Amino acid sequence: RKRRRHPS
Amino acid sequence: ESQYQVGPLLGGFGSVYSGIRVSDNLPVAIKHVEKDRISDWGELPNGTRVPMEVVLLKKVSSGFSGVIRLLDWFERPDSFVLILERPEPVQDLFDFITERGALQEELARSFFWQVLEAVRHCHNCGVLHRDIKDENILIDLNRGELKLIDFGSGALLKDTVYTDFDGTRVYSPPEWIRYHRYHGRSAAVWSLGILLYDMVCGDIPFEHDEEIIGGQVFFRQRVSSECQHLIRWCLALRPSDRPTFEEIQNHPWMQDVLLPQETAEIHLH
Ligand SMILES: CN1CCC(CNC2=NC(=O)C(Cc3csc(-c4ccc(OC(F)(F)F)cc4)n3)=[SH]2)CC1
Repeated sequence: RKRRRHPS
Repeated sequence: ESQYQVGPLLGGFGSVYSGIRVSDNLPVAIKHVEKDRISDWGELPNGTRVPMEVVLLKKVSSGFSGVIRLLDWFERPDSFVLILERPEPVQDLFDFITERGALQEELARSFFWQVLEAVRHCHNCGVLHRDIKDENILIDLNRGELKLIDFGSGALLKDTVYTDFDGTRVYSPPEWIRYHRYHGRSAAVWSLGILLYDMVCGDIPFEHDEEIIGGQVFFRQRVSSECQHLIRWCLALRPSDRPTFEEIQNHPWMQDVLLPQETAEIHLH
């Protein structure tokens, strides 16, 4: 699990 | 145009530029939105047809708050340009959590309280943000004040069912995932629980649909029983089992919040 942004 | 000195691009961050208002050297953000990319439109008090984003920003931008303020806007042939407040110095909460890791509960309490107050302000103004997440929160690092941004997925607040959503799926509730519907307030409380977990654990709890609907919250970090309880309550699977904003703010974990300036002096300066 890499911390990532998530698009809307 | 002549009113603004346009600086560099800020931040897959849409098209937002650093700016300075010429009349008084005010730091601003200049956000460009293409007309062809806008799905939801509204009308202003005077029936000028504008993106919903503009309608919602005007509704929340009267007075001071934890919401970024729309100072002006312009229509161009193929786009709208939005002049927004820009705190300085600033970091968004997503990058803050990435760099610092899991937040001390004292800090998480202050931040979470401020987001709660900001979202109450939206609701009092008839606005549902629909994309509450760490990426849409700016921290004024000198003042210790949080600011909610990006009303591009928002809607007018209503008490009936919503059947459309273009927010962030990993912050969306199980009733959305399973049934393609939600009520505004209870959905917002779900997303606030995801955010609170993100703050105290250093990352969001769920990545996949099955986890969202599963109703199982595992704590990877040391978190107080009272904070764990608030998070699990916000993430109740049944919308009606979730707390009201009042119940959140009266929760034992939410007592003795630091003031923004105290927060800045202890945790940010
Ligand atoms: C995930 N989303 C994607 C779209 C992004 C752009 N869409 C937006 N909608 C808005 O209302 C905005 C308002 C606003 C005012 S001040 C500001 C800002 C200042 C410094 C930044 O850089 C940093 F942090 F490094 F200093 C980054 C952002 N943004 S930004 C916002 C984040």
